[PDB]
Amino acid sequence: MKFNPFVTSDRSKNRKRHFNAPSHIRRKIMSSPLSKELRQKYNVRSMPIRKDDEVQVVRGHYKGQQIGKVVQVYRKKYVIYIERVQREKANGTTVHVGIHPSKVVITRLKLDKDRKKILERKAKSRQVGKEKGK
Amino acid sequence: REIVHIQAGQC
Amino acid sequence: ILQKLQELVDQLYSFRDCYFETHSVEDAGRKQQDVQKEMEKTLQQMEEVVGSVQGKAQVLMLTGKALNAEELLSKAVKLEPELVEAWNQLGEVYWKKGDVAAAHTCFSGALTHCRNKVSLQNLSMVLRQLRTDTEDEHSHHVMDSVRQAKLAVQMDVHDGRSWYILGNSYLSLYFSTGQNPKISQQALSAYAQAEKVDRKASSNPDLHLNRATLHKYEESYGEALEGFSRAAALDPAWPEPRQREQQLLEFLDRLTSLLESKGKVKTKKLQSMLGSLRPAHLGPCSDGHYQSASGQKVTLELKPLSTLQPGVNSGAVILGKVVFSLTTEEKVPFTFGLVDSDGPCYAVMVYNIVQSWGVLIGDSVAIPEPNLRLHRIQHKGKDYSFSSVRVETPLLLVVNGKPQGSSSQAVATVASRP
Repeated sequence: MKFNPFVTSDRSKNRKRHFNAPSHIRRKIMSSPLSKELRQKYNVRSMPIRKDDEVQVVRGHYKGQQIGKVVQVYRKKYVIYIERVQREKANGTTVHVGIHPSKVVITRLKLDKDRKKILERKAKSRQVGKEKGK
Repeated sequence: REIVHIQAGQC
Repeated sequence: ILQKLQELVDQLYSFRDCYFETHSVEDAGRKQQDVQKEMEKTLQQMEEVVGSVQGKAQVLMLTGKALNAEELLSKAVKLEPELVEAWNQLGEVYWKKGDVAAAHTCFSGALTHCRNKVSLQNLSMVLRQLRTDTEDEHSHHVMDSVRQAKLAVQMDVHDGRSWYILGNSYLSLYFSTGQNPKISQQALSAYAQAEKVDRKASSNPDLHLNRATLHKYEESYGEALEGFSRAAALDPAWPEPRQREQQLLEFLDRLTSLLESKGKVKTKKLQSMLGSLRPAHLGPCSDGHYQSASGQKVTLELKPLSTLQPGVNSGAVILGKVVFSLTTEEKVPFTFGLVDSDGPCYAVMVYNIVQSWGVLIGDSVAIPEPNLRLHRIQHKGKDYSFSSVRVETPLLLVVNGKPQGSSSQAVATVASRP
């Protein structure tokens, strides 16, 4: 139960700040879980998704054992485009079917100078909580 | 000493 | 004095060859550091022996061969331009430095002075690592490399190194000239000739790595894994044969798990995809007007996957549903599993693809003229046993009753780099 008097539980307010969020807030909103192989290696449960990440769908029509590179992270409709998830139109032109980042799990991260620092920050703040519990 | 890789084509 | 310089440079080359014997991976993290300390000590006492006999370009090519720097032997071979072995060592110096054009310049100068085995071998190398702007220039450089390696063999039919540059050269012809299997046969024949004639060709980790990469491309996984294991035994500190071995092993583990489990597809969805299979998904293979590779119009029969024979099943066409797809990091073979009934799953290997091409789970895939292969792989206590249908290009695929355009096909390119 939330006890902070400066955080709101209003449904309309939460829906407003979610749907009118700025782009750097939408980056944190559009996060994806890591696979259980990367979870035990990085001690990180979830990461914000990037353009060059290999990722695997777990829900919907396109769920399976197939792994695709993200084509793009189109944060305006809160959705990503992945490499082989696509749909033929009437004329025959293929368009990318959008998948939400919460219904897709990362199998391979794109390691930058900043995303190593993000994993290390998450790992240190998880081990501080483990030490606080223990 | 030289190393050989074989990647897929781009076009 | 000059004989003392000969002894000093062959002792330094013996140190560079014996570093992995005397120090190994416990100290091969400090490989470049200890080697440059040894070359600095050799350079110092080298210089005090040079100081009596500074005038001789043989003395200075020995100094540059010990440094195999650039300015020293450049002044040396400006003093004596005829000096072919100095040109060879200088091209190897810029090859280590990354100056491929200057290496080619020095080896071309060496062959204009005097034809010999070292310059033929090293030019046949460096013409492949030369950066090109056009594909015809690349193919001309590859064919020139084949020519220089052939003349290297014709100077020495006992040189397992020269057969190794032939193996690389016919591998590059195989990956540049339309993929004729005779050329890959000749490449592996050159590797076998090297291993037959030269005992020091057995101790080269690069021959095993290149032969194992060719075997990986032609799906000889057991001999491939033997090749990467032997290369990893020959140079344990250089972790790329280990990396290739572990990625091929994890590919085989994931692939055999997915063929055994049919890609974690629930059986109701599997029966739905099997019941959604229609003869209209054959596309142009259903009207009897299929044109084969020989140009004949052959009526195809729809044959089930379980009754097929190894090799090319002539006149047969197969139709299945994708239950899983998989690709590697190296992403030349696109693999996907097909089922046509409630029997076993069959892997399909698709080569010569564009990076964005693939199939989805649930797509009806029809393959005319299937080319079976039974894979029985044993390596370090790990066993694999499956069947794979190899297709060379995606133009022979009929997916959802529709053939693909030429935009789905791109020939896999070869890369030779320092």
